[PDB]
Amino acid sequence: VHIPKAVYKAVYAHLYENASLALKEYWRVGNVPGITYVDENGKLCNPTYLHVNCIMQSLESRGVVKDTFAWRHHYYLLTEKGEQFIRKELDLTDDVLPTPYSKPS
Amino acid sequence: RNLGSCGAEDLDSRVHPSTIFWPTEADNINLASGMRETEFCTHIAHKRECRICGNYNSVYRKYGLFICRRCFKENAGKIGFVKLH
Amino acid sequence: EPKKVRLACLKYYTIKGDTAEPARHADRCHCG
Amino acid sequence: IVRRDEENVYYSKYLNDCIMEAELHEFFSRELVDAGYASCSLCRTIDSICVIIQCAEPEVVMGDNHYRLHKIEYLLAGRFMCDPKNFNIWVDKIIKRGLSAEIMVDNLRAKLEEAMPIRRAAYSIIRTAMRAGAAGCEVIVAGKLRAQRARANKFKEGCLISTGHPKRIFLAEATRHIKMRQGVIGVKVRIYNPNIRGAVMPDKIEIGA
Amino acid sequence: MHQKYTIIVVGKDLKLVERYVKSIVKEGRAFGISGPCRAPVRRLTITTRKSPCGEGTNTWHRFELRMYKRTFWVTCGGNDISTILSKTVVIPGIQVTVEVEEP
RNA sequence: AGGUCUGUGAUGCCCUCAGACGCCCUGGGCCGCACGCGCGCUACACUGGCGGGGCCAGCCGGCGCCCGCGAGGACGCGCGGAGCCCCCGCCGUGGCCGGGACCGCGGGCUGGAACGCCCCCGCGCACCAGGAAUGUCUUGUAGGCGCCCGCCCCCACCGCG
RNA sequence: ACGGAGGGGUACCACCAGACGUGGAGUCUGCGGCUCAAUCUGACCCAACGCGCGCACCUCACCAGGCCCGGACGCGCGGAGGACCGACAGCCGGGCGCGCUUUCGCGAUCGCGCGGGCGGUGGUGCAUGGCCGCUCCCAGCCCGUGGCGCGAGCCGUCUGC
Repeated sequence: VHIPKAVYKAVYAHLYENASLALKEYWRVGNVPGITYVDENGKLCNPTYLHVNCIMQSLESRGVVKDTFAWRHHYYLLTEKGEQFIRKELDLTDDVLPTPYSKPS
Repeated sequence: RNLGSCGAEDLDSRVHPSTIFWPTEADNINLASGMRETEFCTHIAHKRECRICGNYNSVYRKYGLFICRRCFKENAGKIGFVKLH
Repeated sequence: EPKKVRLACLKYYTIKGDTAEPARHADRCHCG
Repeated sequence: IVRRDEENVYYSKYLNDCIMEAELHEFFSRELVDAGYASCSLCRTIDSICVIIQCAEPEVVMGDNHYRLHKIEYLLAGRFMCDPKNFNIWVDKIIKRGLSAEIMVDNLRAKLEEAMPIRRAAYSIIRTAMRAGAAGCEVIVAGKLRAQRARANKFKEGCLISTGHPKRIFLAEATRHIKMRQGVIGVKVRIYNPNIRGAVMPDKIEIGA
Repeated sequence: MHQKYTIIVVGKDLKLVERYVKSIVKEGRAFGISGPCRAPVRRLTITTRKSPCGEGTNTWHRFELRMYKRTFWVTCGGNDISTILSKTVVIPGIQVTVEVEEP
């Protein structure tokens, strides 16, 4: 619950770069192998499931992203509003766009 | 309690260093990397569960599925299993 | 359920910015 | 003469991708209902992944500038630990929708959630199927339609076979669940087409004079 | 130049696996490849109770999965690194029939 | 109104909802026993028990060297099939070498932790073909003999074959 | 639908002719009762009783005790002249800065009231879907035109082989 700002920025940046978040329905103690950050820790460290789950819950409840549970994985996707929000925190400007807008190829 | 310590004869008898043979069952990497944190989930044990419905009872580990039996007759056709003979 | 103690001008350790300390048992800020 | 522990690598490498296929099918069926998603097929290539979808109208899911689809590709890269840009998705379209039960049942659920009467909707589906070319179609609705006591009524038209191996080909069945105010309403469908793919049913004899 | 190569094929349906074969062998007559070694069939078996609960007579389901395997390793010197791709393209790619190659 | 809300991000209506029926930890129980019965296992012995030897299956399948009576253990490599049965002998109608329940020292394995499971010595319960009642079965069938998988950290008198 | 009514047929979940058993002993296991703090429950003729795929921890619901909020999201109020959260040492506590006696640390990730959530092996299977079992180890069921009846209905769909 005492989530550092670095985790917030890392999550948001991964969101923007892949416009997505294929997360797991997990509640024990563990580390996400994808998103990673290097701050205070001094090296690119993973975050813990509890923090990210709380953050994404807040995001969804706020309408920024929407989910689509299937088996045991959460699949989130961000909307136009979310794009118009994430852009603000990461010091972005309107012109910059997410990567999938362009061709994956 | 970071400065406490006991008689060495009481410290040669600690447990075997070779960690533990009780790791959780993780199907993929997405699960994990490996105050209350001191004891939130220290009870480390297998928790293998249906990768569909997340249930710890009646899980077919055979062939590395990890699929409950009730959560299996539905998807058998999709997977490829067919009911003949 | 111990409750905090009010914060105040404990920096007056020095009469006039003599830069002294940057107490019971000698403990470090946090660990020891 | 040979070691059975090596070929088990290939065998376990063909089981994993089958399970990968089905999870995708569930995900699609739960998401791409507006595009009339029918089914999914996958050609595991050593270079990448190529996925061939079956939707009634891909242009919807295809998305302006292919934005939605490209968003989707990146997403599945995270879950399957595959590098994005190697998860190319190809869309395909269906023409004889009346020949497919899944599309019609999705349409039926859509109608029903509007509070549209059950009889009119079911018979619309049925005349649709017979217009597209069909030798039969049966429909069902079970639940708490009106009163607390629950009973089921079924509609139909022409013959439908429900026995043998032929039921594993010429007979396509489908079902869904509907969550309404009173409670779960259950609907299921089946269409019989003996002339699909130019396959001849047995116990059938033609003679020329 | 010469490398001694092997081709693996796997599948769950007998028709495609018997159709991929004809195409590949017809395509490789020149390079010197020869027919397959049909391997023992791998039988996956599962018996499950037909009910989600214990009731009535005890009736069982019997699911199975057959996996078929054909192995051409007769390219070897007859085919160089580049020429292998010549053979893996003219064939009619099928949506489900993993084919692995290894010298 | 057969069973299943205790399989599920299947679910309507009620009740729980910060001293929580939420989630996590430490112990215990689900195995507790004067008693009635349902599916099985082992036996009541000479058409047999014991000791030595010879020898053939299929679903399918992993082995060498050295310690230790054995169970097991330390090393290192990829390689592989049993009971009944047959032959030679001991016993010689005795609740006896039939039967191995129960119990007393000991040596090991699993595991974070034996209450769990194996091996050795000793002890050696009923049981002499089972009343009223009752079940299954027509060719590779009944019956007899053993062998693999399921769940499983160890454990099969169970079940599918 | 039924008949201790008649006439034709049929099947080792019926019998004839036979075989192998069970019910008798000890034991494995499940089931009712008794017990306990708890011995968590479902199912009761065929159509419940080695069945709901192996209970030392988990599984786990039950018993005796203890940490955490993991209270999303909007309105009013307060908050950095400091919202919330941790720790050395010593006691008490099974143990943990759980709690008690001081005294250091971190910093808005918020807190309080109001609305509103999430979650729950909590109840109703006599409110439901789906899935199974049984009727059924059967041989039966219905359509268009036409005809007979005011009509419920009948013929078609067979008092023959």
